[PDB]
Amino acid sequence: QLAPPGIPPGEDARNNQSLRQYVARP
Amino acid sequence: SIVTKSIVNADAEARYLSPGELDRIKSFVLSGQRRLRIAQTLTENRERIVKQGGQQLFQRRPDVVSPGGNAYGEEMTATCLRDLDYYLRLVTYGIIAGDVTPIEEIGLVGVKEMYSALGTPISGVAEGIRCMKDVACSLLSGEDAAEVGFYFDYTLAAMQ
Amino acid sequence: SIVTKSIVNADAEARYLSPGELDRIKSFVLSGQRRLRIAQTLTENRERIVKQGGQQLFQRRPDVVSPGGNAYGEEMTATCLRDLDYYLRLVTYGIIAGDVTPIEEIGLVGVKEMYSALGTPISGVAEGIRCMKDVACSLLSGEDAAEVGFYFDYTLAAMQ
Amino acid sequence: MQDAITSVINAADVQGKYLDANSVEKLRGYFQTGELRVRAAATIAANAATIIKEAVAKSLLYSDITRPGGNMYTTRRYAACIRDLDYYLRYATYGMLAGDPSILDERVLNGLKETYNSLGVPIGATIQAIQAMKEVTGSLVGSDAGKEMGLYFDYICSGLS
Amino acid sequence: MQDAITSVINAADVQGKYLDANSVEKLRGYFQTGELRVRAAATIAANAATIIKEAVAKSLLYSDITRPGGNMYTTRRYAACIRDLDYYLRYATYGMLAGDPSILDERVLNGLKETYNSLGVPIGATIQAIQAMKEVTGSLVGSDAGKEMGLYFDYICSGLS
Amino acid sequence: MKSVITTVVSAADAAGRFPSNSDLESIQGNIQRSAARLEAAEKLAGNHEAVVKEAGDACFAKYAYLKNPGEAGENQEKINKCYRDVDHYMRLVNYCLVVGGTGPLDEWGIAGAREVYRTLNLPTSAYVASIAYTRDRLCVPRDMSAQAGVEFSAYLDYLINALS
Amino acid sequence: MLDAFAKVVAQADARGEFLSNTQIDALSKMVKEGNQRLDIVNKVTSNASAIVTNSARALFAEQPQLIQPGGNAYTSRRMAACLRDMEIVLRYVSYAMIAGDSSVLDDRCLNGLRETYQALGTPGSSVAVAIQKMKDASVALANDTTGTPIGDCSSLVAELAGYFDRAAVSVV
Amino acid sequence: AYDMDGTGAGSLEPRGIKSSAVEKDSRCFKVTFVLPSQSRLYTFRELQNVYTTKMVPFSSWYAEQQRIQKMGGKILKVELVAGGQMRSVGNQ
Amino acid sequence: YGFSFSVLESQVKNGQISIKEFVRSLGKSSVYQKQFYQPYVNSRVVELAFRHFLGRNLSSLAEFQKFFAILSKKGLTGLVDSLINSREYSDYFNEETV
Amino acid sequence: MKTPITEAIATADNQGRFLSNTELQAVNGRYQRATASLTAAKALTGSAQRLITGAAQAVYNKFPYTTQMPGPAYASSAIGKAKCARDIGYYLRMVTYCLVVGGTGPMDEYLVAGLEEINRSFDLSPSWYIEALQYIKNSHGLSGQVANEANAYIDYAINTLS
Amino acid sequence: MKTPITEAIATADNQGRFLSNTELQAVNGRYQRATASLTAAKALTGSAQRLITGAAQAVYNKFPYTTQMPGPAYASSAIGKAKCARDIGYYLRMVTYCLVVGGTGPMDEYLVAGLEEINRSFDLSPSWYIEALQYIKNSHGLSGQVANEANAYIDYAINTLS
Ligand SMILES: C=CC1=C(C)[C@@H](Cc2[nH]c(/C=C3N=C(/C=C4\NC(=O)[C@H](C)[C@H]4CC)C(C)=C\3CCC(=O)O)c(CCC(=O)O)c2C)NC1=O
Ligand SMILES: C=CC1=C(C)[C@@H](Cc2[nH]c(/C=C3N=C(/C=C4\NC(=O)[C@H](C)[C@H]4CC)C(C)=C\3CCC(=O)O)c(CCC(=O)O)c2C)NC1=O
Ligand SMILES: C=CC1=C(C)[C@@H](Cc2[nH]c(/C=C3N=C(/C=C4\NC(=O)[C@H](C)[C@H]4CC)C(C)=C\3CCC(=O)O)c(CCC(=O)O)c2C)NC1=O
Ligand SMILES: C=CC1=C(C)[C@@H](Cc2[nH]c(/C=C3N=C(/C=C4\NC(=O)[C@H](C)[C@H]4CC)C(C)=C\3CCC(=O)O)c(CCC(=O)O)c2C)NC1=O
Ligand SMILES: C=CC1=C(C)[C@@H](Cc2[nH]c(/C=C3N=C(/C=C4\NC(=O)[C@H](C)[C@H]4CC)C(C)=C\3CCC(=O)O)c(CCC(=O)O)c2C)NC1=O
Ligand SMILES: CCC1=C(C)/C(=C/C2=NC(=C\c3[nH]c(/C=C4\NC(=O)[C@H](C)[C@H]4CC)c(C)c3CCC(=O)O)/C(CCC(=O)O)=C2C)NC1=O
Ligand SMILES: CCC1=C(C)/C(=C/C2=NC(=C\c3[nH]c(/C=C4\NC(=O)[C@H](C)[C@H]4CC)c(C)c3CCC(=O)O)/C(CCC(=O)O)=C2C)NC1=O
Ligand SMILES: CCC1=C(C)/C(=C/C2=NC(=C\c3[nH]c(/C=C4\NC(=O)[C@H](C)[C@H]4CC)c(C)c3CCC(=O)O)/C(CCC(=O)O)=C2C)NC1=O
Ligand SMILES: CCC1=C(C)/C(=C/C2=NC(=C\c3[nH]c(/C=C4\NC(=O)[C@H](C)[C@H]4CC)c(C)c3CCC(=O)O)/C(CCC(=O)O)=C2C)NC1=O
Ligand SMILES: CCC1=C(C)/C(=C/C2=NC(=C\c3[nH]c(/C=C4\NC(=O)[C@H](C)[C@H]4CC)c(C)c3CCC(=O)O)/C(CCC(=O)O)=C2C)NC1=O
Ligand SMILES: CCC1=C(C)/C(=C/C2=NC(=C\c3[nH]c(/C=C4\NC(=O)[C@H](C)[C@H]4CC)c(C)c3CCC(=O)O)/C(CCC(=O)O)=C2C)NC1=O
Ligand SMILES: CCC1=C(C)/C(=C/C2=NC(=C\c3[nH]c(/C=C4\NC(=O)[C@H](C)[C@H]4CC)c(C)c3CCC(=O)O)/C(CCC(=O)O)=C2C)NC1=O
Repeated sequence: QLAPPGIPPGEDARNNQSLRQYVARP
Repeated sequence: SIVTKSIVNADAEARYLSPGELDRIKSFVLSGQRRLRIAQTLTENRERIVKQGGQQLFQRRPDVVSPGGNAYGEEMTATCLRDLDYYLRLVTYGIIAGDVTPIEEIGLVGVKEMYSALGTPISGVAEGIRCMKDVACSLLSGEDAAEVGFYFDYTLAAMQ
Repeated sequence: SIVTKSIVNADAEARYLSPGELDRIKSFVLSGQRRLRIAQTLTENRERIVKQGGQQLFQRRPDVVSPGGNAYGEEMTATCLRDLDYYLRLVTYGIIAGDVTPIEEIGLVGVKEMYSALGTPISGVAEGIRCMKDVACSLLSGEDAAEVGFYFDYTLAAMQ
Repeated sequence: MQDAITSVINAADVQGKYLDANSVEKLRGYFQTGELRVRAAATIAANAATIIKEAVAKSLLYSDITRPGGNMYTTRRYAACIRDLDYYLRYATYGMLAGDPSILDERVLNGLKETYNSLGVPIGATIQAIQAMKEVTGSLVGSDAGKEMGLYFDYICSGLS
Repeated sequence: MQDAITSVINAADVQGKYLDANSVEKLRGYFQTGELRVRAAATIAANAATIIKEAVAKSLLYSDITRPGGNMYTTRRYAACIRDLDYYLRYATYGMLAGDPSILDERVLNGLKETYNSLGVPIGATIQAIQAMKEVTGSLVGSDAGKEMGLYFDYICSGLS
Repeated sequence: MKSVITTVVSAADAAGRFPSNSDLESIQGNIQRSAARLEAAEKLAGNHEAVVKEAGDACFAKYAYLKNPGEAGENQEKINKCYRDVDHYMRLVNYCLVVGGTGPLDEWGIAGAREVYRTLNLPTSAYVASIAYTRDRLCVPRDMSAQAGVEFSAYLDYLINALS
Repeated sequence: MLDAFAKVVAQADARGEFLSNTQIDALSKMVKEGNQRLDIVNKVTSNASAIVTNSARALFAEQPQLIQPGGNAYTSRRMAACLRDMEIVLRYVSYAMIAGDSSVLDDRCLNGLRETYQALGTPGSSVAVAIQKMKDASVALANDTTGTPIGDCSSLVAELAGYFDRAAVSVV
Repeated sequence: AYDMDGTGAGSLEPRGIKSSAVEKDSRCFKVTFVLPSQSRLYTFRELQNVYTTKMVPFSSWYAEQQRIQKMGGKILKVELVAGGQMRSVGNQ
Repeated sequence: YGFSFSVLESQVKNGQISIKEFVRSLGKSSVYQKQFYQPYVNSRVVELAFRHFLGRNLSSLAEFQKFFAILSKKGLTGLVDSLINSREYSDYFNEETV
Repeated sequence: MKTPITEAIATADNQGRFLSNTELQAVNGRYQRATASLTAAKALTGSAQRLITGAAQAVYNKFPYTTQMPGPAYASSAIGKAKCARDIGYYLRMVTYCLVVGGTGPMDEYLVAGLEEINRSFDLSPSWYIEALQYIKNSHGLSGQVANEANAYIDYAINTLS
Repeated sequence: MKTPITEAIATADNQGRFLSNTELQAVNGRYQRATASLTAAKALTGSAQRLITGAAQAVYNKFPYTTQMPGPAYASSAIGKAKCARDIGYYLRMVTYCLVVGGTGPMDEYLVAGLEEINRSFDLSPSWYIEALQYIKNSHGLSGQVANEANAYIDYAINTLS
């Protein structure tokens, strides 16, 4: 598809987030 | 058309139509929107496609129009362009039928008997259709010119 | 495949391939990316498509597995599912070939002679393929289920 | 042997004119139903034996044409029926795809009622078999597709009458 | 009579295994060139008579097979040539689409060199006609398409030798 | 065949060494330069009968005296052989672009040519009028690419430098 | 908006890694393609008016019900808005072709375009037909020589077809 | 279609020659045989050569080979000139 | 009509196939079935086959039903091969006489 | 929709106030003029096919190249001659819509807005439509204030094309 | 004026920073292409009168009504012919300015801003100027990347006219 709304595609901040500190994107 | 001879093929074989036959009747009818646009271009360009068609035909075959040629004078030259209007019409049928079946049983079956019996050089009328092909494919994009030209050269093949 | 019998059709007629034949070889090879995805779904779902295929087959035809049925016991029931693995394999060939030509000369030509000569109820094996069809089309979208189911019902037609 | 496109091209050609807006208007109408006819011809190919088995059991299975003296008594005569009913369900499938009943009278209807009178085949029971066969065909292909396939069944029944 | 897909399915079937990554790897390679082969077979159908007219005039038109005593003297014998060269340019078109030269030896090569020796047809001049016909075919369809169509011409020339 | 391979396996074979890194590096140049010089081998092949036709008549337009009796191009058969020879020199240039060096020219066309053109009384200046017309008919980004016109011309005037 | 070079760096930074030698050579061959990519972008913008007005003329021939009274493209403003949307999609597809990445195309052309056409009542299946008619009108105009040297552009034209397909599924 | 639909004994079309030929088969033999007529002496028709060598298709070799012996013929040699062996798909 | 079977006139003039082969391939051709198969009924196709591939009319009623059921199940390619492969063809014409 | 009724509502609603006599006088002038406007709308409707077929012929007699040149933009075939007379009936139908409504509102949205993007794209020339609208002005056959109400919306269309 | 030099300055001055290597490469690419563009502009200048006389005659051949019809808009008189060879020389001079500068800047400031307003007012057809530009694209005699730079600004003006 695309990125979610507002997210600049390619500059996500959840790329290599740890799983232990990962927060699910609403 | 592709619908009628895909039937009569499977008709003779005592069977129904395979996926190879029914995924192409399916593929042809979704192609039907694009076919009518292509035939619609040649429909009201017959004034230029025929008149410029006979343009290059006489420049390439001045014998047929020179005194002694079959299409000599005001009379035969009018009929000289009449046949090109015929064959340009049959190509519009073949494009909409998706096959040269309309062109086959009209203007192709036994065509050499007619033109030999009329004294017309059959090679000359083949040159006329080729001149119409360059005018026709010049009126359409590359994706279409691979079709509209595609039916002319079949008529070129059967006409010699 | 559609490529080989569109050739042997125009082969017999002493002619080349028309636009109706060459705009479909063209249309089939651009379809080839989508065909391998469909066959790739059935390739590693044979564990469920066959085992659930024989699921509904025995619930609908308990005679064939009951004592006296052709597929009775641990032995015949294994071969009872072996044939479904065969016919599920041939449908993967027909999807990639774009025709039942692979299914035609394998598992369809003279199939009634084999199963009549094996004592197997040919109507029973037809019921097995129909049960596989509902499992197969349940694994794909509507655009694909009109194809994967489309080859099964041809096998259903020729198998009775 | 003409389809809807062949019949449209013939009438537009027989006057020597191009394919105007009215000729293409029907052709667009045929291409819209092109998706419906293939799926209709798809399921009919699958359930060919099942449809004929349903029609004969629903129309003329137990009537006294089936019993001795009736027109369908001997096994050769019974086997000729389902062979005979297969053509009606098959050629009607061709008319449903071609969208034109020209193939029926070309290959089925001509010399048909004149042939059954020779053999002494009851035309009355034949049409009711096709009517019952038309009824089951509307079950499979749906309503509108049954309307299409049904439109060629009664064409056979009309001319065969 | 197998295409590239038929040959891939046969070898994958003859071992009783499914279509693994190597079998589909070649099939993807064939589908990539599917667009090139149709356009190659497109122009060859258009210029069939022109290609054969170019080959004979470039290879064996004025040689003494054309003169009296040569193998091509009488009009029946000359007319048999362009009829004969039409098959080579036609069947090579089939091999170019099917992507497999199985159709050539199935329908052209078998009993061919054994037939020309019977008639006394010169195999040497025949191959050079096909070589010249291969040279003009690379003119029309381009370089790589000529490489494809040319790959089946010398297959005919090799087996016919 | 004087080529890029047959100098690095003729000098290594006379030395008696394996193909070292100095000789594998030379065939790395046979991958970058051969992208262009096969394009001039392909355009020259697909248009050869019109190039020699446009070039071979410049032999006779410049030197019109060849059709005089007693001279070299005096009848029908000797004119067709004169167009045949420019087709030969245009064929070996197509062979030299696809080899990689001047191999098919130095063995097949050039070697012994000064002994047959003096014995048969052919003017060798008439040959280079046809080849130097082909070098100056070359439009560089229209006929081929920019680099393929360098490769095609550098075998053409090498052939001119051989005949003169 | 990030191009094909910044897409690699954005993935490496979330791993905390340097770019390895097999990744630099995959980027040095994108530079080697180079001029062939700018030849494609030059050919689809020099003809950008002709791509839209021919594919529009070929869309109401196949679907004449769009320009009948009661159709979605019958008036002057509704016809001009139809040709406007096709120029916007063709503009952003050529942005993604020069970038090597479809990021700018779905950031600011495709986000909410499907829900816009549902609100207006525009048939989004007919909008997808118009994207596909602009696709092959510019695919066929990419692989013709006409002033370019002869070579292989087959992987870049397959890349350009992917942007036209992404825009055509993100609209219905 | 093909000759193995399900026909065998006790079936409506008469029991006849059933060949194992696929849909539109493209295999053909090269056979050689003599076949004396054994009927010319009460019919008195003109005479035709009985030693023939011809290409029969795979679709109808079995019927022909079954018939050549029907009238006392002798088959001197047959071969499969065109077609493959053990070929699942591709005989079409 | 300027029709042409160049491949069949090839394989018969060389003797690669018999006249019977050339006649059978003519029967399974598409210029035939467009002529004498499509416009007619399977009933009428059987009688028109006998006038062509046998030079005579049907003889009995059982000779119809044997050859109608064959055409009923295999079409033109199954019918013409069942006439060319009969004994009555071979007694009158074997491989050389049209 | 520029109507005299809706320009009064939008004037009072810009400042959040009721309809005063500034607004009831503006919609009084629609009703006094509506007698002459509604008789022109019946007269242009009843003679529509005479005016459409007459004004399509008026373009061919002034611009004869439009029936001779080849191309999809010109009326040389029967397809282009049918799309020409479709456009003249679009211009006449908008004029009767404006006489019914009262203001230049229907032809603003349905005809004028977006028009010059269309003529530039499809290579249509706006001088053809001025010549066709010049024919309808000289041949509706009306007189008085019935003619002045009709000629105003015809001249409004000529100024947008020029 | 839009230039590869000035668009690098304007995108750094908008952000308020010094010229980095983002901007030093955009003007490095202007200097690589400048040799092809300056040979394309020297050749279009030296053959300008041939291209101006020829392109005006190429419009009178396709559209012969422009030398026939009376009125001020058409090239019927000798005054309307002189104002047409002046219009072709304006379109050609802006192309050689764009090759020298390095972008579509001089024909934006001087020709295409306000172009659709002065065509509709004085009743000029943009199809006249397209055929005058298709002639120059087919008759400049340039080759290779020299012709790629010239035909890129000719094709830019055809997109604004259409
Ligand atoms: C400490 C333990 C630890 C983990 C295991 C991972 C778990 C994990 N994986 C992913 C994220 C993911 N995980 C996968 C997994 C797979 N891809 C496939 O196609 C197969 C299903 C499978 C490969 C085997 C994919 C594709 C994503 C990316 C999801 C996305 O961006 O849409 C995410 C979301 C954040 C991100 O983008 O990385 C998390 C928390 N992270 C952790 O911190
Ligand atoms: C002057 C000296 C000189 C060389 C030594 C070679 C060096 C060489 N090899 C490969 C590159 C390669 N070499 C191989 C070969 C192999 N890989 C295997 O798994 C097999 C063991 C083996 C096959 C024989 C493959 C598969 C590639 C990558 C594909 C390719 O580039 O062709 C490449 C291209 C990729 C790269 O940049 O490294 C180069 C330059 N070329 C030269 O110019
Ligand atoms: C494989 C090698 C190969 C070439 C080198 C060319 C060579 C070449 N060019 C032309 C033909 C031509 N060549 C040119 C080009 C030019 N004319 C000039 O005077 C300028 C120097 C130059 C501009 C770039 C033009 C304009 C023509 C057509 C008219 C003419 O003959 O001059 C012809 C005659 C046949 C034809 O019309 O094409 C030939 C052989 N073609 C090839 O196949
Ligand atoms: C391998 C490459 C190769 C070549 C380069 C040529 C070279 C060549 N040319 C000729 C032979 C000839 N070459 C010419 C050519 C010319 N005389 C003229 O009028 C012009 C000046 C000029 C052509 C433009 C003529 C006329 C002959 C025949 C000589 C003769 O018959 O006396 C012969 C003698 C045998 C023969 O062909 O008859 C040879 C070896 N042939 C080759 O096989
Ligand atoms: C600023 C403006 C600008 C452009 C518009 C592009 C266009 C462009 N492309 C190439 C260079 C090239 N261009 C192509 C492209 C193609 N060849 C084909 O056969 C296909 C039809 C087409 C694919 C689209 C190829 C294949 C090369 C490589 C040159 C070669 O190897 O011959 C070159 C010359 C490079 C050189 O030779 O040194 C230029 C200027 N580059 C630019 O700098
Ligand atoms: C739809 C398929 C179809 C075709 C093609 C067709 C041809 C046809 N061409 C005719 C005549 C003719 N055709 C020509 C044609 C030519 N003279 C030349 O020099 C050229 C080579 C060539 C035309 C390009 C001439 C000169 C006559 C009149 C001959 C005479 O008066 O003796 C006639 C007799 C007069 C007539 O009824 O029109 C027919 C029927 N009829 C068909 O139904
Ligand atoms: C494709 C178009 C077409 C048709 C329809 C067709 C019909 C046809 N039906 C026949 C017989 C028959 N048809 C029937 C049919 C019936 N008995 C009944 O009671 C029912 C009413 C009916 C079944 C619906 C029977 C019993 C025979 C055998 C008659 C006999 O042996 O005397 C026969 C005689 C030969 C034979 O069957 O081999 C023909 C030719 N032929 C054609 O070419
Ligand atoms: C992110 C970039 C972006 C895009 C692409 C965009 C599209 C967009 N297209 C619109 C309308 C439209 N779009 C179309 C287009 C079509 N209808 C058809 O029948 C055809 C199949 C198809 C194209 C040929 C039409 C006819 C309208 C006018 C709808 C209306 O006014 O009712 C509108 C409504 C406002 C207006 O009238 O301009 C928006 C906002 N907006 C954006 O911000
Ligand atoms: C009356 C004397 C007579 C015989 C015996 C005969 C045999 C004969 N067996 C055939 C094929 C065959 N025969 C077999 C048989 C076998 N496969 C096995 O693994 C087993 C060892 C064997 C069964 C015992 C098979 C599989 C074919 C098909 C071959 C193929 O499709 O390539 C064929 C080819 C045509 C056809 O079947 O239609 C003929 C003509 N013909 C005759 O006239
Ligand atoms: C589809 C595969 C296929 C091929 C290729 C084929 C060839 C074939 N070539 C033949 C004759 C012939 N072929 C040639 C050909 C030539 N003379 C020359 O000098 C040239 C070297 C050559 C032309 C390239 C000639 C002259 C004859 C007539 C021989 C005669 O009358 O004795 C004949 C004899 C019958 C006839 O032509 O009607 C056959 C069967 N048959 C096939 O089924
Ligand atoms: C209700 C408001 C409204 C207007 C005004 C309108 C105009 C309009 N006229 C058009 C085409 C056309 N208009 C003409 C008309 C003419 N060409 C000539 O040479 C003649 C002189 C002239 C007739 C006066 C022609 C031939 C076309 C087809 C152009 C093409 O399809 O390329 C098109 C292009 C799309 C289509 O074919 O439908 C539009 C949008 N559409 C509208 O919805
Ligand atoms: C530098 C940018 C620039 C442009 C583009 C430009 C165009 C331009 N062309 C004009 C007139 C004109 N343009 C033409 C040209 C033509 N008419 C024809 O019949 C031919 C087909 C065609 C020429 C090939 C004519 C005849 C006029 C005079 C029209 C008039 O005076 O009403 C006018 C009206 C003002 C005047 O009388 O000079 C402008 C502003 N002026 C500019 O300063």
